[PDB]
Amino acid sequence: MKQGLQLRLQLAMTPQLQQAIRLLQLSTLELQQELQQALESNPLLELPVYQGETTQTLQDYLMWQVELTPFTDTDRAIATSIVDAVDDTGYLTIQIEDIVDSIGDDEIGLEEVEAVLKRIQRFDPVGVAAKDLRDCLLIQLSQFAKETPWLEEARLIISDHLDLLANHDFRTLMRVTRLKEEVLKEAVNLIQSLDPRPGQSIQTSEPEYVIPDVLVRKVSGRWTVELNADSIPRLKINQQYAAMGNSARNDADGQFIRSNLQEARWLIKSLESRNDTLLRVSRCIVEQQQAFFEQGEEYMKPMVLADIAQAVEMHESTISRVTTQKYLHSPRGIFELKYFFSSHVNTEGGGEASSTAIRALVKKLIAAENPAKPLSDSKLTSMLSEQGIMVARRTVAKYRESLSIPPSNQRKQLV
Amino acid sequence: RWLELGLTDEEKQNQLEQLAEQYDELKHEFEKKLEAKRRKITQGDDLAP
Amino acid sequence: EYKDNLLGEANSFLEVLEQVSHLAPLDKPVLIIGERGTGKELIASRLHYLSSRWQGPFISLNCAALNENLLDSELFGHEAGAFTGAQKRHPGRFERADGGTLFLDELATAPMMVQEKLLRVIEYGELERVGGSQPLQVNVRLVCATNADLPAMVNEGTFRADLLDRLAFDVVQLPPLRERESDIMLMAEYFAIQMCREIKLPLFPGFTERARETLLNYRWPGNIRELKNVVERSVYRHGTSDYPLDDIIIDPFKRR
Amino acid sequence: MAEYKDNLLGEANSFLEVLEQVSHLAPLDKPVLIIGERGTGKELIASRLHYLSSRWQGPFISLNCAALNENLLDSELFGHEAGAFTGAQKRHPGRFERADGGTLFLDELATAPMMVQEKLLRVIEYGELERVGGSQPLQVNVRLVCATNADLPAMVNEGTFRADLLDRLAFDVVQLPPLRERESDIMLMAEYFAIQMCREIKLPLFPGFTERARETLLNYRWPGNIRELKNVVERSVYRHGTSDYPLDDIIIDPFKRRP
Ligand SMILES: Nc1ncnc2c1ncn2[C@@H]1O[C@H](COP(=O)(O)OP(=O)(O)O)[C@@H](O)[C@H]1O
Ligand SMILES: Nc1ncnc2c1ncn2[C@@H]1O[C@H](COP(=O)(O)OP(=O)(O)O)[C@@H](O)[C@H]1O
Ligand SMILES: [Mg+2]
Ligand SMILES: [Mg+2]
Ligand SMILES: [Mg+2]
Repeated sequence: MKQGLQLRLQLAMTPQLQQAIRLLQLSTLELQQELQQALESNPLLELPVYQGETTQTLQDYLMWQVELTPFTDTDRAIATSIVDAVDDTGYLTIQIEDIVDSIGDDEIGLEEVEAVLKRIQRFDPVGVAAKDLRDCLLIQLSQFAKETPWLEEARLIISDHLDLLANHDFRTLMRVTRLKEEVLKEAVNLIQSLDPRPGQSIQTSEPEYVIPDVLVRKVSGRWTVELNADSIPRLKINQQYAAMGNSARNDADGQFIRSNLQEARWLIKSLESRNDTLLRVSRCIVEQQQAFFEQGEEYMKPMVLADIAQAVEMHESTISRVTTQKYLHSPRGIFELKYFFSSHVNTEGGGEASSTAIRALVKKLIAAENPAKPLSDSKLTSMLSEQGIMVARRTVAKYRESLSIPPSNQRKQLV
Repeated sequence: RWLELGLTDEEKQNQLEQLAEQYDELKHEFEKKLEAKRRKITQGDDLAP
Repeated sequence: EYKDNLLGEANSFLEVLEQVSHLAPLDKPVLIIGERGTGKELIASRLHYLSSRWQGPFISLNCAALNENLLDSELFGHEAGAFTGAQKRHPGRFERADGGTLFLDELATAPMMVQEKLLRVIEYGELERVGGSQPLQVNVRLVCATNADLPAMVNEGTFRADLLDRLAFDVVQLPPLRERESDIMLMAEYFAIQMCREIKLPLFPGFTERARETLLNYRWPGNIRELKNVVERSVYRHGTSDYPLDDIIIDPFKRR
Repeated sequence: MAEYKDNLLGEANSFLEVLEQVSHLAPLDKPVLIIGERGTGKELIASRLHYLSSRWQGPFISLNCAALNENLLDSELFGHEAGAFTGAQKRHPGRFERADGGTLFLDELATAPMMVQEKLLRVIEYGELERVGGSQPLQVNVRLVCATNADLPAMVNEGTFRADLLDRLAFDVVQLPPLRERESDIMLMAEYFAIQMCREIKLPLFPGFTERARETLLNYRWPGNIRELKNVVERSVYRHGTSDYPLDDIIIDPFKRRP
């Protein structure tokens, strides 16, 4: 009747489940780190060489040549110091002045440092120790014979006209360099194949790093999702200490051991239940994925924390902590749980959902517009009109930045 | 066949109906095996993760 | 299209309809002088499916059953957690209004205060009952309809001059129940067929011309689906439309 | 300090002079109380004063009394800062509090709470207001704006208004030239509304109207002063719906049975 609020409807909190959620929101790698750092005191809580082959790593390959090259002790020291602060791309990390300071010799000067670098500038490969790469591509072209045409045009452009090509400003470039029409592009292309980051070329090899935590294998539609068994932590109750407590003459001390053990059993069961709740949540998510992942991120409905926590009895904070730093390997592959949710929109697909791979493939088509110039946001809007889903140019710029696409008047290139 | 012109129009009509039936039946069966096979074409393999 | 249902062979039904059509692009208030058990709602529909914003919201919320004085304040709004015991205004009606019109049934009972609050709406329409929230307007049109005697209200002063005026922009007299007699035979058979079909009654009993005459005799002021209601009565009187139609039920209180 | 004349139309009676006096008042911020026909020059006058309120004056805090239900009308009245009244949370500032400096767009609704009346009396007390549980008074400011549509002195003799309802009210009065009285821009504002009406109708050409219509227009009472006629005008526009096609009649009283 006469509405309002009226009295109706305390105790003591503890951070127990709170610390547990701190673990769950924390990633399982460091979460297991704590799990070990936890189970340590809880006593009831459970060839050498193979192939053994060394490698060059490039800089030592440079040193191999330096050893065969004639060099003095100060020359060897300067070259070695130059080698010490070297980047993967093969450009010089520190300037010549920093190298002169590192040599710490008044006899060592910038000119001697430059001479040492130049004698070692193009030994292997061309354009090593690029030193703010620019003269590096210059030395690379200089290595090429002048018999190659348009070498002069490319050289004049690289001399002091890097900015004109930086914005892809072909008209301003032609107006400045007086470069030939439809021919200066030839010098540009000869410059384009100039082995940039040539030192980056040596580096090629890596091992694998992604942890499948849950596995949905699309088992006969509506994937049979399953976590990783070995990755799931588990303790073993000290049954010896369980039998070392009651019979303890201090039946008090031993039964208290039993009580602490029972409490830890509760803790472990709660963690397992956290895993299982995450698992049933994963069942709902996999029901979603049998269409979304199967239709890919393009046909994916944006979901919310509210939406998922509604399907469960889990609290919104409960889920919000539960999935933090979680990733599962699927038929698609290893995919992060934090990636699962997405913001919805005002598109005229009849509904609200997220751009995602739609935005990515939109960037793809905008690039796929005539390679002369990047497609503007109006192109995206028309593409969406064809898609029948509402998208806006501010929204287009947003989704493009999400796909990290180049700007419309920055990605224009000579076809 | 003139769509059962009616040469006997009795069993020839009947036989013609049956034959067109089997003909479409084979057309469908062929297309069906074709579709199953074509699905198998791009059916796709299981690589490691 | 209201299925074109409720056919009124009274070319005045058509004429009303034509007025409606002229009103259809039109976006201003309208009264429908309806009848007891007449069916202003269905025609208002027929309008809404034809609305200038026919794609617009079409809600039916009348304050005739406004048992709560506060059901109003709601309909005018609520601050989020206004009073308390609640989260936010349940704003559905206020929702339909923006991107819509206003339709009500039997506007007689309104608290006069409620009414003139509606007045402060129609001319301007602030975010209302909103517990101090800043104003806000619903792109809201209107339509009115009742079986009451407007002069009776005027004598009652029931509609304020600002109210009676700015409230009203068109008047749609439902023909009297007996006014649309040829229409009566028409939509009567319309129901007859509609019933014989949907009932899946294996045969259609048809109609006894004597029953037809008796039915026409029914002043039947209520006919909204009160036509359909007496129709269901008569159908049960037949019980089954297999036989030709003669069993016509009007007054069902009678035992025996 | 601008025009914002808006659709303030049809003042060829001394309603022009009415506006003039309104202007004479406009600089002063003291209590405003007026009088006149509801839905008829009235809230337009309100707009008029809202323009008279400096554009930079502030929120034209509209006060619509036919609302407020019963009780916590009190809440937003005195205020509500405590718990158990308006969802608690922050001190909910009432529409009364919503106006700080704003328009006391008092509407003469003639609702029952002279309880309210006394409250507003304290609203108009010392420039101050205090909330529900409102632990302190707070000296408040707002422009004050009332009007009328009926016999306030009679209701005083009728006792119907709190005597002080009027006693605190109405530094002076401001009435309206009735439709039975104003009667001057008849054809004028008639055409103005007609222009708007055809334009919305996008009617290709101004129908024109016969003089029989204007003779009726003189004959008509127009009890609703401004709109009732205006509604009538738009109604003629509709019932005709023809371009350049000169009118010879108008649409007002659809309660008139059809022939
Ligand atoms: N033209 C019509 N077509 C179909 N049904 C109608 C028509 N007119 C009235 N009715 C029926 O009358 C019943 C109540 O109708 P009505 O009296 O219009 O509503 P209200 O009580 O708001 O006037 C409705 O359920 C509707 O089925
Ligand atoms: N110049 C005008 N021409 C036509 N109609 C008008 C004119 N001025 C006011 N009206 C009409 O008068 C109606 C009531 O206005 P008003 O009396 O200010 O309402 P309130 O009761 O809030 O004071 C409005 O709906 C408006 O359409
Ligand atoms: Mg009804
Ligand atoms: Mg008003
Ligand atoms: Mg007093």
